[PDB]
Amino acid sequence: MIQPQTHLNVADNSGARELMCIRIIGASNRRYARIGDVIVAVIKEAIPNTPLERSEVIRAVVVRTCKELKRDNGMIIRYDDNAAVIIDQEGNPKGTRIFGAIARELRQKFAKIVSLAPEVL
Amino acid sequence: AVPKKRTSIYKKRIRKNIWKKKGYWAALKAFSLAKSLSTGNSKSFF
Amino acid sequence: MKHGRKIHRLSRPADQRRALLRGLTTQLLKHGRIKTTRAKASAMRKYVDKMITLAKEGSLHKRRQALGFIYEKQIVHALFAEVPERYGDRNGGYTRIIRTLPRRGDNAPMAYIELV
Amino acid sequence: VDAGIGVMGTKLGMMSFFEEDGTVVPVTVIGFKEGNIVTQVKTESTDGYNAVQVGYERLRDRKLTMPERGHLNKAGVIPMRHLQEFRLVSVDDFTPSQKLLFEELFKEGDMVDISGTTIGKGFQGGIKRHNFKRGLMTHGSKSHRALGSIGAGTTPGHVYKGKKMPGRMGGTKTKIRKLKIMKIDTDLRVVMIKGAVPGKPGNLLRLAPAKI
RNA sequence: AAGGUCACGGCGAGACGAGCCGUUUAUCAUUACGAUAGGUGUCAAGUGGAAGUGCAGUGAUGUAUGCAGCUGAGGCAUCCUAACAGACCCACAGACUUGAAC
RNA sequence: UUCACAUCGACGGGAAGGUUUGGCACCUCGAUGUCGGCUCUUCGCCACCUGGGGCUGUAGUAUGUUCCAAGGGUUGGGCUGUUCGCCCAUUAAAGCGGUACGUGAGCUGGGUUCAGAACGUCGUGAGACAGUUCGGUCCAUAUCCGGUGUGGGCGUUAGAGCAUUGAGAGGACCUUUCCCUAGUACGAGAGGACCGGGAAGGACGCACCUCUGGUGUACCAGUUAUCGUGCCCACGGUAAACGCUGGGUAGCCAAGUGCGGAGCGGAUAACUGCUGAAAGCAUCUAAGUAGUAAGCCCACCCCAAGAUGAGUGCUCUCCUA
RNA sequence: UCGGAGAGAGGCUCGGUGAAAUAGACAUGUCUGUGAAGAUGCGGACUACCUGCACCUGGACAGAAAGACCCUAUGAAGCU
RNA sequence: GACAACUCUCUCUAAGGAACUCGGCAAAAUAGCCCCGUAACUUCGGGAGAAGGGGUGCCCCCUCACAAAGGGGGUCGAAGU
RNA sequence: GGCCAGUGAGACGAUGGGGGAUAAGCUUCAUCGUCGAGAGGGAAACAGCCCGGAUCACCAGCUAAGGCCCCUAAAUGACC
RNA sequence: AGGGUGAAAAGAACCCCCAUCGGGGAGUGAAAUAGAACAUGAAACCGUAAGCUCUCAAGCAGUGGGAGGGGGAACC
Repeated sequence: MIQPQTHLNVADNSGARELMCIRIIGASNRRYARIGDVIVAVIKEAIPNTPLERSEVIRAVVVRTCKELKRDNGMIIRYDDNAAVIIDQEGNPKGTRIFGAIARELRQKFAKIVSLAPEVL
Repeated sequence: AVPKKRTSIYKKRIRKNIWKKKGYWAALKAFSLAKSLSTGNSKSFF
Repeated sequence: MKHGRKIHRLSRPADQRRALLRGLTTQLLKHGRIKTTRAKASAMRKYVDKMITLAKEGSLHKRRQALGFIYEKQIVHALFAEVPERYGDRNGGYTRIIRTLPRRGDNAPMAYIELV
Repeated sequence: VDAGIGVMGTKLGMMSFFEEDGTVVPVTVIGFKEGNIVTQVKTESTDGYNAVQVGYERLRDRKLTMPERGHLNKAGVIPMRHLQEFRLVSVDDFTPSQKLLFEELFKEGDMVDISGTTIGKGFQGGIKRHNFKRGLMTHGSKSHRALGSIGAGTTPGHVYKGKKMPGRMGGTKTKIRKLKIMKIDTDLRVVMIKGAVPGKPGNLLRLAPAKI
């Protein structure tokens, strides 16, 4: 449940620190973006030595989201912090280390994301 | 919000008749209550 | 939509509806007859039945329940110290709703409660 | 017309059926107060089409008129409250006398479409019948939730009919299609039919294979 | 008369008319129908440890009795209370023509 | 490149539209309330995107153009009071319009045409500018037609109960991305097939409470201040509806869940054809036939015999006056 | 965004009292055409049993104030 | 009496938090008493309650006036003006 | 000549023209027609086109403009 | 703004319904369906009864033709 004006965290050390989501990509819905999607985040503020500076529109993924999250087995994971991971549109992130757990299902689309997590769950 | 023109006698008689008649139907009910209240087994009207 | 909601509520707001039920049941348990509009008759029916069964089991705790619901103090003591003889083995269904003519002034359906 | 003859059951709540694979699936639960029995069959010659008239919910004779009990009696069957016929592609092979059927059949036809009187929501407004929107709730606005405009100026000169006014919402029967059957228990004569089917538990519920 | 309507008990039905299901010896009995609303009895369910008494504490407060206690418009059971009394509308064979069969 | 017509078409000509700016001033000054937004329509096409086709200076992938096509679709924002006036991010695309520049007895009043005030300028002056700037109560308990729902009488020719065919009418048949085909065909390579399958979506529509939750003024619990129950304990009342808070069954909801847009089949439009003369060649056509579009009709789903053309049949109900 | 549930007062139904503005008479359909050139009252075709109640407001160039904008009057008045 | 729609007076609302809009208008949110700290500017009066941060409920205890308040310890709720 | 009126912006059609864009149901003049002040039939409806001019009665007839399949009168009559 | 029972109050003894409002008899008067919100009493408007008639309708609602029926036995 990411509207287009939310402040996300980031789950990596790419350099961003929070970032506004703009108008998600892919699913034509865009009034609601949930786990495993991509969003057009413009950075809000960053660690001031990084090649991702004040207000650089960039493309990123949602990896944690406070709304519920169904599964198959019938469990529901819900974090407390809306979080993203800056992405390239042909695969891997551009932050190497990843913070916090992620959801295992996004593996089947984002393998390189998941491999770098400390808790795949 | 404001009516254009007065209705005829025709129409009005129709509706007043529906009003009164709407009173007609609700007598025979009271007449059943009467024709039953004439002394008989019943649990009502102490 | 009502669908499913089965709390008989009267013409009154929440607080005042509570108060009406408590006062009204008190005066039933005082006199034995009563004259209320039919709706109030049903709403009574529930609560006064609760008080009766609450007196069927005269332990302190319950006695303090009833002491908290009913207004008049001594109608309670008379009541639970009196009824587990009256309603010995009646086992639920204590009132009776013998009804009566409407109320000149509203043509409001008016009924007349018992304890039996 | 329908593909095959169907039965009619009753909505009995819902639940989940843990599939042994370990996936969670909602289901409802269909029940029969009394068994479906054919009580008529009409031909293309004697009558205008082909159909079989099944009945449900056996009841005491009092509850039921004289024309009914005569109709039921002529075919030599038990009483039954509800009574409906499936018009069937004109291939009827049924003796109208109490061919009590069963679900030896729906487990094969593993997709069933049911017809249920939905529940009724009184006189609902525009914003909910037809999924309208509403004006601004603040900013001096003064028409929330109201139906808004109706039509154009002098030319249309009236409101095009079939306009989406408010009105009564529920209460009319509705299908639901290609809804798949799922593990059934003949000792309890209960159906565990996946999905969500029209009506609060306890209304009649036609039930007949698909028309794909 | 068949059927209704009203009345009476109410609803997953409903603005009001509508709808729908009741309307008591409300079975009794060898596999389904005669519990409609309440009350009662019990179970799900919720909240979460009652009151009193005891113990430990100078006192707040804790602790045991104790998933207890208050809840119980949901599920079944229960005729304890109420569906008592009634009343009303409804009719008599469905004008006229030829055709056909015996 | 050569080549008028793949594409652009100078110079000039002939039309349809009616929506821009206008010309008249015919209705309306005992009054026809303006711009722009909100909500809700519905219609037109000369088509922006999705369906099919020619031609292409079309290798393929993109296209460019025209042809039938209105069934559908036709974002979210930043700036301005200001509909292609516009940058941002997408997206299949992010159309132009008519409907008294649709809609104020439905809404706001940001602008303009009120009274206050000020700036520049004109006027000696009062004052003024289709210049600017800040402030400025847009009234309404539907008589009738219209529309959405729902009834009653009465018609249905004896009177009734159920089941029902269905003329008619309505909603829905929408759309992207991936994978197999296949890195195949096609290409020097770069790149890289619409013939068909499979999945995930998106908007939408019909539902439903199993789960997750919202509210739940039935309910349980913590607690503040105070009054009452003699008093302590335990409770009750009170604080625009319950004091403020936590938790919540049913109900109703959704950001939840289930399903849905189909083998569909018949005519077609553009187009490609087949046989074939008028015209002893040819030509899709004149005779006759084949294929083929989200477009038409049936199918799907919901009403429906007030369909006065008032249908159908299996039961009832009485011929005593 | 994108609504939803709830309490109160109205709405709704029943008993009592009981106004209003408006009002030529109205037995008061849709589409097109016409017409002082945007008609229920005319023409052609379609459509529609009679009549209630609730609900919405597109029309009846609906009500309200013989327009307040524009013009005229050898009108009135204020200021220079 | 019933408890449709809808208008008003109100309470709550999952995930986001101005994206609505002419303008965060209207809601919501802070808030009391102590204690730390308080900037740019300045007419040197002000700014300034700037900003911002912390404790505060009940019980027990002794001190500082030894009327309040503070120090130490405990207990309770999710939440202590 | 007397006694006395009303009228003083007409409209369209035909023609000859100006203005306009040889645009307007536009405007402006000259010569006529109808409406104005005029009915009736044809034109579906339809002041200004066609015939025609209404003193009245007639449950009588002949024609003009226009027409003869049905709604509506009259040949779904002849031959090219 | 609000006038007019009767010639004379003779303005209604008595009875019944009866909260003494208002009525029906009785009585007065020539008459009180002249009885006190009383003298003729029009129209709008509100009812009642009888005659014929409207529920597939279309209309400034009349008119010319008149089906069917009712009236006193050709006129309405």
